[PDB]
Amino acid sequence: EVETFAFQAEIAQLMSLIINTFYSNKEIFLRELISNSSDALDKIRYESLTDPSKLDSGKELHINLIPNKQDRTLTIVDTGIGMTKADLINNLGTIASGTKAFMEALQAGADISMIGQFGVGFYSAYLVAEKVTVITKHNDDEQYAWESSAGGSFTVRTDTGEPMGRGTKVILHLKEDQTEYLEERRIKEIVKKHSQFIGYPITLFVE
Ligand SMILES: COc1cc(Cl)c(-c2nc(SCC(=O)N(C)C)nc3[nH]cc(C#N)c23)cc1OC
Repeated sequence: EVETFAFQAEIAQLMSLIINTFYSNKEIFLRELISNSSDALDKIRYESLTDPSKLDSGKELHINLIPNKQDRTLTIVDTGIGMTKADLINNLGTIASGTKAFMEALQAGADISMIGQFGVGFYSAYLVAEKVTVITKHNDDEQYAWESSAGGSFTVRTDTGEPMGRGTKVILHLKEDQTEYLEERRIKEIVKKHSQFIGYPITLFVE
């Protein structure tokens, strides 16, 4: 039922740097996740141009932000292109993106806020999350769950959870000390500051 993979060496090093570097400006993780969702939405919008039945799995292109204070989770959901199983394993840990360029940049005076220039911004989720779960559904495949609490490994399984139409869900199990990012005022503040021109509706769920 569950396959366990080692991250490629430089991805493991990147995650360790993100988890262990003292760096207080953590709110930047949201912008990076929201940009990755916007890109995934662009991709399905593009393909649906030449093949309209690609949206049989849902026409609405949007991003939802779902805080849950009981579970201590912040969930970013899109109806983007999604990923196949092979896409998931290839893009989320078995390959290196500006992974090397980012880590060399940090030693030449870049700072962690610049991670998105390097195409590895997804890993800034580890500034605020002790565990990340990615649930994804591509038109070409079944629904899969990737998961990692860092420490060098991740898992992939077929997802038995709620069948989504198509897209990706990023579930952040936040660290004990990072529950500010479940607060409605805080989330609105961050989206307004960093993601205010994203070209899809961003809906902040209430509790
Ligand atoms: C490890 O780096 C990534 C991780 C993920 Cl999960 C995604 C991603 N891909 C996808 S669909 C595939 C895609 O867009 N590729 C570029 C492969 N949708 C997403 N929605 C939120 C995302 C985030 N973070 C997300 C995209 C990433 O890099 C661009």
